[PDB]
Amino acid sequence: ADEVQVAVAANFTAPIQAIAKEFEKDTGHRLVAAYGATGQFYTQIKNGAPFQVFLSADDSTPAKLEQEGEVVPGSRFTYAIGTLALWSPKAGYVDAEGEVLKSGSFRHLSIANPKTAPYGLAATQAMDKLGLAATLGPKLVEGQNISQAYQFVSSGNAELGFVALSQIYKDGKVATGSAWIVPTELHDPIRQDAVILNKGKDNAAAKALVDYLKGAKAAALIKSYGYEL
Ligand SMILES: [N+]
Repeated sequence: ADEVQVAVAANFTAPIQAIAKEFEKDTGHRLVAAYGATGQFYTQIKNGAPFQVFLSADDSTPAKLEQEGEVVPGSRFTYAIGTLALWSPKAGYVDAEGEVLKSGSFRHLSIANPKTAPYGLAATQAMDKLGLAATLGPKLVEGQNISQAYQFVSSGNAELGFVALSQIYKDGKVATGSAWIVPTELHDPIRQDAVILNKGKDNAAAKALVDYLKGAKAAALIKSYGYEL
């Protein structure tokens, strides 16, 4: 039973580690994961990489690799859908329906740059749908990615941030601080897509992993880590 080398967006580290234990216990395939930012794997796969499967934190980068013939054509699918959360490390700062955001009664709001970060785009889409973009604009602090957006609500001076639910979840619930989980109607789906790389075209272990991700056991872990299927 061969191993499968997988490139995993760091957003998805904890779930793939849990999936890997079950995947190996149930199939004998050993899962060898590298973790990093989506763009780091994009540059590597373009330049030549050993992976047979790539789990992106977006859907545009797998699609670009397909357009470039660098991964198996037709292999792209959505393995997880991210969830956007309004979060503070302060207990009880964020009320259950997010009225703290909707009032505008706060000093700074941390977000990711929408041009490059899917969880940043979700935030700006939600603010636009609520009519809050212009009046909250002066309070925004923008980071390059969702990791920076989350860190700033902790080590920087923002009381609120639009973060990935997966950043604040443990064991199926928000682990610390306080959050408002943004309804799906307020933004486009935060699709996280996977592809099989040219190297994995005829690799049974690659196909087994990708289909395992589409199964019921994987779905249950994925939900508990803060995603939708
Ligand atoms: N929706």
